Amino acid sequence: TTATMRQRWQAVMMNNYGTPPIALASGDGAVVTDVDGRTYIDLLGGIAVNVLGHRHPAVIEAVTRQMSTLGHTSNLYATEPGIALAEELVALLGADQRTRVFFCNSGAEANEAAFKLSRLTGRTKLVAAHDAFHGRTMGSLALTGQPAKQTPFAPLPGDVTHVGYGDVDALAAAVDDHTAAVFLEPIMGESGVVVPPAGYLAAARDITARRGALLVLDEVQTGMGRTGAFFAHQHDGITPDVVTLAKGLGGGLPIGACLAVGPAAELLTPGLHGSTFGGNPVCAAAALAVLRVLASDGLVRRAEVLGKSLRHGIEALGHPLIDHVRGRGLLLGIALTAPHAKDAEATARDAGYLVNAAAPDVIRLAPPLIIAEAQLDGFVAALPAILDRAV
Amino acid sequence: TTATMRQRWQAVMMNNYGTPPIALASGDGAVVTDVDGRTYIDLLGGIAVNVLGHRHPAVIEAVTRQMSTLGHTSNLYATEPGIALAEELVALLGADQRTRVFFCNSGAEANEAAFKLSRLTGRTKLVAAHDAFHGRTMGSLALTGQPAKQTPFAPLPGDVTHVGYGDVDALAAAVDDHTAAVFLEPIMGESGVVVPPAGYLAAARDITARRGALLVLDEVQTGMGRTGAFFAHQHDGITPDVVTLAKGLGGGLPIGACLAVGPAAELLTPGLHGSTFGGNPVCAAAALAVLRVLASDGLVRRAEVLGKSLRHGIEALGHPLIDHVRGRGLLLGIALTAPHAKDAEATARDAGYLVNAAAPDVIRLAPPLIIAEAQLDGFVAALPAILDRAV
Ligand SMILES: O=C(O)c1cc2ccccc2cc1O
Ligand SMILES: O=C(O)c1cc2ccccc2cc1O
Repeated sequence: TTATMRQRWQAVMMNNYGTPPIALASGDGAVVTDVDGRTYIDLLGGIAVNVLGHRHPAVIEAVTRQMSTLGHTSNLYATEPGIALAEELVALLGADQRTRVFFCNSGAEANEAAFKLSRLTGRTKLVAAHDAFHGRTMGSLALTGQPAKQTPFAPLPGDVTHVGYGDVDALAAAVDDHTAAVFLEPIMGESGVVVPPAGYLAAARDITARRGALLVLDEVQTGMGRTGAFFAHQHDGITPDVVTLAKGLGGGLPIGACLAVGPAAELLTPGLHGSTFGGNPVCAAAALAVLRVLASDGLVRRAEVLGKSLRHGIEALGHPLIDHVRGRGLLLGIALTAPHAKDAEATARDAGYLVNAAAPDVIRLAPPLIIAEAQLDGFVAALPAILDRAV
Repeated sequence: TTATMRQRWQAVMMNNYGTPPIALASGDGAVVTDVDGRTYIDLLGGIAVNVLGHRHPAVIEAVTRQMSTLGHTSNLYATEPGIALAEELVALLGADQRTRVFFCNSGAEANEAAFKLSRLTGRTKLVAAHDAFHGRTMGSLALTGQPAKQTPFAPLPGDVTHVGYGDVDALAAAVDDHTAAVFLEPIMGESGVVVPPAGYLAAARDITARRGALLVLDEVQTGMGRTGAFFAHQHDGITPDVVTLAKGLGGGLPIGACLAVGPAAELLTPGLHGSTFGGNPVCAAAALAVLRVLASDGLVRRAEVLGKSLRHGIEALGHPLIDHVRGRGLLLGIALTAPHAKDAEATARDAGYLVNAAAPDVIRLAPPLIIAEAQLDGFVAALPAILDRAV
């Protein structure tokens, strides 16, 4: 039962997450079932990870085949899946200069790799945005712009300056010839699906290039085609110096990547970085399968179409609790006129939908890219009652 | 072909590992096969990760079963495998106070969690050993005692003091009432399987206890039953405040853990730490299978028995290049009288064996716990010619 599972959790787990309110038993596609038999339509994807939902046959096949061929070896040895995955990610980025890949296990680790890259420029100053999220390890936590998550762990590694997200003048003023790198999410996810103004990413690219700073785009949450281009920054026609990926990269299997373009790709020399599990054949095979399905089923273009319709349906409700809808593709935020997002998360759960109160007044959606339009339509139809009950 | 695979590696991978000398295509048990069809007996286990070797049926079964049931959910939801794994790990530690578990993806992340735990004591000073290896992310790299690997990324998170490993009075002098934590490997793996003097870990436990500092034992490489006890520190009759695990924990699947005992288990409160993939059902299911097999097949005792026989066999060779063999169970270092370990790595490869030159004069072995006695016997018999060819 849910009570029994929660009691077991509380007896053994550290309390860094609190106690989960529901205990899940099974999942298939975009539908999960708790241990008491209740079903839920998953509009959150385990926080943007389950790009292909649960039990996707291509991921299952890839993992099973690879485990029956060759498992972990470490990077003392070259293995096919990681090399092929690196080739595919480089092709997807489409940079004009040579691009090189480092594999790791998580978004924090990918940003730690980028942090270490920035040190090799000879500069130690870094710029990120207030309310940005880049991970929880000591280096990535310094880049994260969330004082609540940071101050108990001070001092953090330096020297980071945080500026208002989307503020071109503030960014131009903070970046100078001592700035190693600027880290930006193309849409701030954890903060509440905060989309920057038109032209902001292009300004960031110009500012950084002019001052010799690396532009690092954290695509851990916005990548994997979620916004209707493989990398969200591709909507703005820029090429950053470094891109980080994780979350949906392995369709559920733990894997992250740091891609570096041009001179930044040559900064790491032998012995200067590594990760034991990085690039392992099983997780790389899963990620290769995810890329294959995204391509074969046209899921990147589909995410744009479904997200546009979803945004319009929510806006068409005219519900007084909804201030506006924001995001792109299948990363969407419902900004509320009053801080009832946590209550709306609960009432959505009662109605069988998994959503996220990303901020007191923002409901975040990040559904599997395989979600059916009917499931999105059903959520839109359920939303007025969900919101009425929240207040 | 090896040349084509290595050329593909060099075209796309960052150069932080150099270029691997061989490309592996398949593995089964303790035997791996390269792309040219050559077989090698794996005495390194992918750097102590493949505790059950490749294609172990219990791991394959657990992973395939869980993938066909429920994949990643995130820790917004309670799920069975992670809870059960935490329960099993707490039982194996056998501490007398309540122990709590945090899951992550890697050894670096496990030590980052411990690093952040130590911040919550109210102190910022940390002590580790010269030549210790604790990971490559910014926080874990500050603990790692390798200036050549740390200097390029300075400044690192503070305030860390390094002391000579095994030196009781040096540790006592460095630990004071401002020390948050001492980090120690029970045997220094990366440095060359450096075993501390008898009583040293117990002295570290006493020194930290008297000064109010946490004792953090990094069992990422020494754990998983490799030394003949589940945790290597259990040979010494102490209970640390924090234990970190990774590498072999998932039999190859990426997973790490931070266990904290007593008051240290309560430091992390809701929202203060997390990892998206941490505790996911698939990797936790693999780890549970590893624990089941270690117990059912008596592999922890087997590691002690085979380790003793292996050490005795190598020493019985009376080879002039071998100074001594050190370590415990199936973590062994062959310490040489001259710096030919790197050459011996290549000549061992020529003879069909994968070993590691951990230091210029130390060959490290960490074979799967399922390795055949005859596979070890063949290595010992081949070792004289391997060393003669190396010189
Ligand atoms: O994790 C590491 O730091 C690492 C470094 C290497 C350095 C040279 C070759 C292989 C390596 C494999 C690793 O996992
Ligand atoms: O990685 C995190 O920081 C994280 C924090 C949580 C905090 C509360 C509940 C669930 C959470 C899940 C996460 O992955």
